[PDB]
Amino acid sequence: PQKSKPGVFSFLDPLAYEIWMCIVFAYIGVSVVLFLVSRFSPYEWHSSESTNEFGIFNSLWFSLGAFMQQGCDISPRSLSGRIVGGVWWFFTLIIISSYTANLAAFLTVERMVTSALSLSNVAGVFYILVGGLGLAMLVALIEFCYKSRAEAKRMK
Amino acid sequence: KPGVFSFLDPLAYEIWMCIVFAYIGVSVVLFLVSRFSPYEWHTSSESTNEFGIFNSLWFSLGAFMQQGCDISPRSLSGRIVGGVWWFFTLIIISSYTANLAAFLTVTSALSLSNVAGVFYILVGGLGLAMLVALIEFCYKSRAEAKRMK
Amino acid sequence: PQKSKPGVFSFLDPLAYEIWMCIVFAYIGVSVVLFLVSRFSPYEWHSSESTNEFGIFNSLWFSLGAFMQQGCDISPRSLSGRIVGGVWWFFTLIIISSYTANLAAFLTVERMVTSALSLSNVAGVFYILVGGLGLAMLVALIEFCYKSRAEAKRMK
Amino acid sequence: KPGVFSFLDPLAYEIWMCIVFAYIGVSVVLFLVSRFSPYEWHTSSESTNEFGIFNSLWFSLGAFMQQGCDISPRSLSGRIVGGVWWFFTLIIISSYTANLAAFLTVTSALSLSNVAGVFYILVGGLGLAMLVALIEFCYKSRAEAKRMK
Amino acid sequence: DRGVQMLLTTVGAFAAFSLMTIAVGTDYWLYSRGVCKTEVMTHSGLWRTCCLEGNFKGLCKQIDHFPEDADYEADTAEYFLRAVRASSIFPILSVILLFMGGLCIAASEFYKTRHNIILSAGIFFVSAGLSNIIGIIVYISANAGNSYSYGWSFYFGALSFIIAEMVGVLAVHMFIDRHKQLRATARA
Amino acid sequence: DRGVQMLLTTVGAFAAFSLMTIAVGTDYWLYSRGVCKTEVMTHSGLWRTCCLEGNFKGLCKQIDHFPEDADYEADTAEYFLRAVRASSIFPILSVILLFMGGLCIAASEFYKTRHNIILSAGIFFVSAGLSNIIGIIVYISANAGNSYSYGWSFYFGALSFIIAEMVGVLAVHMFIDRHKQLRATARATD
Amino acid sequence: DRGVQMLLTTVGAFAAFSLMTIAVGTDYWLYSRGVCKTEVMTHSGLWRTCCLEGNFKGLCKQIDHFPEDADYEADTAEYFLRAVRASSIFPILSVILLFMGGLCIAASEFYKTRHNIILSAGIFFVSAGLSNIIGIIVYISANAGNSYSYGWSFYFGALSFIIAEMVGVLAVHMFIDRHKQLRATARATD
Amino acid sequence: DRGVQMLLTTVGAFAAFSLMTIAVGTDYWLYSRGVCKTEVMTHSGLWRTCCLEGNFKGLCKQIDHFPEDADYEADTAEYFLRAVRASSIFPILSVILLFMGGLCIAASEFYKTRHNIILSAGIFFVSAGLSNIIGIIVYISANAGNSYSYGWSFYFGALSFIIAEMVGVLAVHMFIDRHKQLRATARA
Ligand SMILES: [Cl-]
Ligand SMILES: [Cl-]
Ligand SMILES: [Cl-]
Ligand SMILES: [Cl-]
Repeated sequence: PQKSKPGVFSFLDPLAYEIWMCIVFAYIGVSVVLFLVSRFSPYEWHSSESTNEFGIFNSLWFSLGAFMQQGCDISPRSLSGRIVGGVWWFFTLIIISSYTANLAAFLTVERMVTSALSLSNVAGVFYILVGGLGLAMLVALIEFCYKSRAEAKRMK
Repeated sequence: KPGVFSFLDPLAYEIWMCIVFAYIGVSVVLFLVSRFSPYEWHTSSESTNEFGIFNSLWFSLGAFMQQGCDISPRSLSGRIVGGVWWFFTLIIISSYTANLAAFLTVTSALSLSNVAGVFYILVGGLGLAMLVALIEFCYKSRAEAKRMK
Repeated sequence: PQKSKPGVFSFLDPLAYEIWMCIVFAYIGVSVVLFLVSRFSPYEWHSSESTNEFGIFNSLWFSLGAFMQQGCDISPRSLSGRIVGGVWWFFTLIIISSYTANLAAFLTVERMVTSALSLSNVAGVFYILVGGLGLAMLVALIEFCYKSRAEAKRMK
Repeated sequence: KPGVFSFLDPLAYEIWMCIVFAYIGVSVVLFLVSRFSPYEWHTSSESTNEFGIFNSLWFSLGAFMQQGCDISPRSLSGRIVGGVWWFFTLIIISSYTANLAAFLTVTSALSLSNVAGVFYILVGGLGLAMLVALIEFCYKSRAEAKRMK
Repeated sequence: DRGVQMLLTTVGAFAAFSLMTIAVGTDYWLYSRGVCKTEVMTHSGLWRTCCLEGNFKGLCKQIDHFPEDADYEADTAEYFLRAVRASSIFPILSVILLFMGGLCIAASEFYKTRHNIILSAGIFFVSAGLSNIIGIIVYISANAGNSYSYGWSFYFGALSFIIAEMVGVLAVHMFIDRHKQLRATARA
Repeated sequence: DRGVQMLLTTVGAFAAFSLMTIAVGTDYWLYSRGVCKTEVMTHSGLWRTCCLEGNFKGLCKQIDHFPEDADYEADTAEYFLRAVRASSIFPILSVILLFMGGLCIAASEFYKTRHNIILSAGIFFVSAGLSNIIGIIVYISANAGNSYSYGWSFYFGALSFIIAEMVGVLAVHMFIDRHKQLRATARATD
Repeated sequence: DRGVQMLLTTVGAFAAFSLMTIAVGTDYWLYSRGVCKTEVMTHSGLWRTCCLEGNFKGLCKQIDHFPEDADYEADTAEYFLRAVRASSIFPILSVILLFMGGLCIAASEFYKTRHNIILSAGIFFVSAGLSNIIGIIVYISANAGNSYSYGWSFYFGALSFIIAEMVGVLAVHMFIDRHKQLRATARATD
Repeated sequence: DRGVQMLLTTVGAFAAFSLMTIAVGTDYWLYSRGVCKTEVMTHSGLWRTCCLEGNFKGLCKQIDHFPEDADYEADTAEYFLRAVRASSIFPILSVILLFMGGLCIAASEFYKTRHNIILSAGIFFVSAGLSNIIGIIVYISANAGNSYSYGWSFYFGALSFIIAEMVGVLAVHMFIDRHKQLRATARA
């Protein structure tokens, strides 16, 4: 009989789980196709460096930035890469608009099983952010330790 | 009964067609005011800017898509074009977003059946880009083959 | 008794005219202050070129881009310029959110003196776009004619 | 009776405080993971990236304000920080915009009395920036004077 | 090639001119329900509307550009829009600019020394496309003053706009190439 | 690292092909209430639905891919979607493209001189992943046209998509490395 | 072009100062219905409201800067706003800053060696424009606290702000040019 | 200056440690209306809540972290949240990390050759700030499970988080400078 507060992951509520899974799949596919059409041709290569910066890691970064409405320091310059980028931009426009239409209403749904947003409605976002910061620190420290071991091997 | 392309509902069909025409016109005018003057070329010579027709189209698309690009007009006429296109984009995109928010509030989660059309468009674009890249690679390979003989 | 359709400049309806005039004044002031704090100091100068690109025209361009949610190819790097940029960013966020909250509703108000948006509701935006394109063409042609006259004077 | 700073109403005060704390923490972590390693410095030496603490704060502010900046992290840890901050920013800004639309839809045009507070904040920021620039100029002038004697 | 570019520019200019001339003088801009004498399916244009069925089929009635019965006069903006739509000033202006651009292209071949003729033709084509855009917006907006479909004359105008923009791009490219060749000769 | 990359590409291609084939063949795509006799908990795939628990356990019935009466074909989009779902053209196309990529990998291992075969394999794997995406979207949309869950065949297909994309990336990297080595050797010999 | 810049700066500074002084002094800021007896159409400024047309034309009454009864001293924000509006601190501060900038320009025209005076004039002009912005916002907000329109004193103040910003830009440009010439001469003499 | 930077790092570390130790140990985290015996204004902390007025002034009561009368048990998420809030794991963990950072700073003060200790201290301070953020969020969220105000212990914790972040930045800067000097001496 008690009212059910929305979960700690309530920011995913506006879209169905199938939409989220297909979004992840589309992001992976777009990044892979961007890398493919940017780097496969030997005529795009000049030791030898490519004419563009769109490797697989950079392609994933560009696609993630485009979906987050942020942007990076690089942008596709060829016809095929720009086709990929433009269709990804259109997809992002539609999906982000649909998601953010009613996010605040979705975050405060009380289920039977206007007002300001409370911190309990975004505590999950905050938890994910702190976890990401901690994981980034862990990765950086692991890389530093590995490089120190490699330097020790070089000096021995 | 909304269709696969029901995400185009908030704007009428005439608005979409005129949007395409306006994008084409702004891109052409940007290229024209950027490249026509012989005094914008320095010493084939090189232009003082990167706003060819293809890059102008890319700039206009990036501006309308709320993404941006790697170049920006520097001259007065090019910046007038860019500013008026920015104003147009802000108004049109804001109106589309507000009308879509109204359309979706006629709290139920959106289902995949409402965005399947945009997914189809995305995959078709990816296939088209791959096809264009493969055709370009084949043409370059044929050019190299005839160069070697 | 006939219902009066919204005017051709109905995109200004969501904000009062006083807000619009104050927005113009704030934009001018921010551009001027950005140029001042970026270019006044002789220790920011290296014939002699400044360490930054924030002249008055470029400052106006940066401020317009920031208010238009677009951006440009330059960004302030000093502490003073970044304070101006950040406070202008906060201003832009608040004002643009308030403006775009109910734009679609404001564009289709029938006054006695959910449907798709019609083209007549945005014909004014289209008119302003075409006028701007024509004015840009006129300015470019005038500049070309002036430079041709100057070249002829140099030859003679 | 909405106040002068009523544009902060859609979010609670604790959310704003935690937003400031999160911005500070993300900027510090970005600087740390970008600059701590001696192997990211090449030959005072120069770093392979531009992500000092001041630039990290600027990048974080630009990301949260939907404006961007002139730099972007390139390493794995820096990009993890940037991606999680992008996700946080998207969620928080979208929620603020949606709740602001709900607050404003309690069609009457907005009056200047509802945004005078943001105008005051803007003018105060402009004054503070001018003061900081003038103080820096005076300090550099004093340094030049003592250098010339 | 210069010859290929000139041929494409001339062919596109002529095609755009023909398409817009047919558009401005044809009665198939819109399909809707109405009356062809003084509700049945009718095909309409800029100047005349004719029904497709019934005893009155094939008879056209001049469009009531200033209806004093259904709206009994209106504000200044509505009357201004009605006057612009009735005059069809922007479609005819686009036709005129396309014709002038074609004339400039033709005259430039016999005046190869003159360089600003190509630039003027490109400006004319771009302006013709812009006038096309304004005319389309005016027509659609005035139609609003329950199911309708646009005819092939409307899409003829759309294709004419696209072709005019392409031909303007080609003309500006030719201007750029000619000035590049002049600069190269100056260097030599 | 070329041998390790070859082995990883071969193993991943085989894994993706096998997962996609198993997902297409099996009928644990969806868990939902229904009947397998021409309301009980049933598990259904792309072709058949079968009842779990209850009294008619083990009974499998072919899915009626064209439900509802009056056969309204006014909207051609819905009929097109039903035809695409019934044919399962996109999952089978993904299987075929995965097999073609594996065949290209094997032929390149046998030839080891023609570099375009590796490019063809990578293209085939990327296209197989895209076809998998389209098939997943079509299947979910057709189901949309009552608590339910997805079985292990659906997640096998998802993992097949992921692995196919990874193998395509690896194959493109191998093509790039081969051309880079060719260019370096040409520079050295000159 | 230095003399032209000097003349433009002086003329613009004088114009902005005069416009702001006239706007502060005059009472055609707002056209609204009201009374001037210590409902008819009236025109009011920062200090007075005066009746036009009607029978009591020409009568001017001091604005009651603290209206409404019960004197609700609960929120300090409303009292602060009313105090700022009544004092007109920001328009008068803009006038004072414009006068200070003009004085700096005049002193610079005499010394012609101390470059820091021109920077001071530019700073004064920019700050005067900012004070004008703040005063306009405060005035409109206090009015908000019935069709109305703004008189020519309001637009005189707006034009004064615009001209003050232009003159500040010009003065900063002059300071930059002076330092650039100083640096170039120092380079030449070395 | 290296001495100035070391003094600032040590002073900030000690100040943050003291501020957060007082925060975790005082009874002024929150002001609200409640009962401190067995609806009057009361001041609350992490463990106890005293009333500031009335007949029961000065009597603190242990906070009911698991109330079975006004909530009568809840779901897994609520139980986990209230367990985290009751344990106060994140504030105490922030205290511990600040203490270990100070210990590392002192150790490096009497171990000048070892360089990774400064990096460890900076990592400890950054982690202490992150733990501060998590603890603040947990406390505020658990308070939700009609007018209230936060006391000076809460703002003591907030300023401790800020100071910890600043000291971590200073420590990383010292580490960078030390490695810069090392590589500069290696170059020479
Ligand atoms: Cl007609
Ligand atoms: Cl099956
Ligand atoms: Cl007055
Ligand atoms: Cl306590």
